[PDB]
Amino acid sequence: MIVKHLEEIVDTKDDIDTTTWNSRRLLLTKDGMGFSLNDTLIKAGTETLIWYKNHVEAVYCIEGEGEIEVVGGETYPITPGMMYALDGHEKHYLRARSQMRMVCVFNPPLTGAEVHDEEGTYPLLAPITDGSAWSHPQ
Ligand SMILES: CC(=O)NCC[C@H](N)C(=O)O
Ligand SMILES: [Fe+3]
Repeated sequence: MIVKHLEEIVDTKDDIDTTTWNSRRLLLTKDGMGFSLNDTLIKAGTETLIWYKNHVEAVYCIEGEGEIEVVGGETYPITPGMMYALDGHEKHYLRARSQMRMVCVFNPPLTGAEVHDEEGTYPLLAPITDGSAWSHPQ
C-alpha cells in the first residue's frame, strides 16, 4: 500500500521546479508500480520543446488552457478534459496560455536523475518577469 498527498509533496524534494514547469511527483521509480505518475503545473506563458525517446507519456489536463504542437504533425488545443499520449515518441512543443495542471504517466517510470537532468525537455520561453533580480536580496 502507498498513500501520499499533493499537499505534502509541494515544496519538498519530490516537487521539481524548473523554468517552465513544476512537477509534483506522486509515484516514483522507487514505488515499483511499473509507471511513474506526477501532477505537473505548466507555467503560464511558457513554451517547452519535448521529446521523450525512451518513454511513452500520457498527459491529462485538469486545469488551464494551452496547446501541444507535434513536430511534423498537428496542433491540438489543450483544455480541461483533453488527454494526449505520445505513443510514437513524438517531438512536440508544449505551450501554456494560462497555467496548466497536467496529470502525467510515464511508462517506464522516470527516475529522479532524469527529472533533475530535465532529460527530454528544452525550455524555450519562461514566464514574464515579476520584477525580481538575483542580485536584489530585498
Ligand atoms: C505535462 C508534461 O509533459 N510535463 C513534462 C514533465 C514530465 N511530467 C516529467 O516529469 O518529465
Ligand atoms: Fe508532454
